[PDB]
Amino acid sequence: MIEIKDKQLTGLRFIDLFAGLGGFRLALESCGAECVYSNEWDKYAQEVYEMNFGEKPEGDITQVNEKTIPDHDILCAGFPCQAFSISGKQKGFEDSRGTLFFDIARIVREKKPKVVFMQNVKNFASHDNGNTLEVVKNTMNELDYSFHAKVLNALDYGIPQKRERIYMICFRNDLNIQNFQFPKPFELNTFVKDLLLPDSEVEHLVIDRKDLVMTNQEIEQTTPKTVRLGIVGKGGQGERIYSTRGIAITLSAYGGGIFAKTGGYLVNGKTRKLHPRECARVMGYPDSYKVHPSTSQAYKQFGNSVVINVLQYIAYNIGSSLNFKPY
DNA sequence: GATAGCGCTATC
DNA sequence: TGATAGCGCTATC
Ligand SMILES: Nc1ncnc2c1ncn2[C@@H]1O[C@H](CSCC[C@H](N)C(=O)O)[C@@H](O)[C@H]1O
Repeated sequence: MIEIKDKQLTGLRFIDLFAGLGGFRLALESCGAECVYSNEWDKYAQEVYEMNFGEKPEGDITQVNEKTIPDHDILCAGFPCQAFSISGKQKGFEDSRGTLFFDIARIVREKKPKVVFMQNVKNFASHDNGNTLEVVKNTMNELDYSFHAKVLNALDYGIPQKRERIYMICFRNDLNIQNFQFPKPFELNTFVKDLLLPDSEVEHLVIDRKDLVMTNQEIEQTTPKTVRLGIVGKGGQGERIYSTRGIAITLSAYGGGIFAKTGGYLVNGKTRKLHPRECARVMGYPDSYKVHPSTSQAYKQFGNSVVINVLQYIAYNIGSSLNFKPY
């Protein structure tokens, strides 16, 4: 994550829904905001959240009374994506894990925060011909908020990961917020290699399969993209090896394959999957963040989390706009 | 719970 | 296309 001298969000309170690892909390708190409520129903996510914020989030949101939620100025929510990801069945709102957005909508109608900050995967924008993103837009417009939606790629904001995500920013209409903008991309000066751990600490992640077929020459120079060097098995998800010299592929929560959830990488002549800590780095988490003791649970948590750095630039810009009020 | 083979969709 | 990539799916122990 990035350092922030000017706390655009000082004095503002926020709710952390679908909290997971608390990526949103890290982002807003770095901007001066104050978390007043958090919600995450996964037992393991809860322990990590606690292991890092002292509190345990509240359970199943679909059964929490909105009227119970503390007053807040900014609602944060990176809701479920299984029902919309390019990697899933795309059942959308027909999938039980796909209606969570309306739970948010219910919270907003009740608490009417000054801003609504949401996040989800890229395929969300075009899912079902774009009708899902429209329901969200209208639903928010109908709640009387503006709808700023855009897809950003992490690799464009200082993080070496080809993770493309859609960010939806909504300001309550009564506030004439009209200068909001998404962060301008900037050249990438960091790559996978720069965030790796010493060999001695990842020796155990090294894999060596007879079906390892190297199909491409390691690259000399650093590029701001993913470069496939080889493959294992049929080359399906988690069986593709990339160059640490380029940027990392999109971490996942339920992914399988020998290099499950992180993908394979070529380091000093060896093929291995990323270490939980490296995933953290790949996601923008500060090394001072304590990861869950279960490596599998830890990869899953980072897998469906968010890139702190990106969140920061958006949060800082959210503050900027909210703060511009000339006479 | 942890592990890992997969198989289809979206993109240009 | 044809090649690449995806906060995924789910069977098995
Ligand atoms: N009914 C429900 N109540 C609370 N959390 C729920 C939920 N259904 C799904 N979730 C949670 O939705 C989260 C989506 S992933 C969001 C990750 C988060 N922004 C981060 O930075 O870590 C998951 O952690 C999942 O456990």
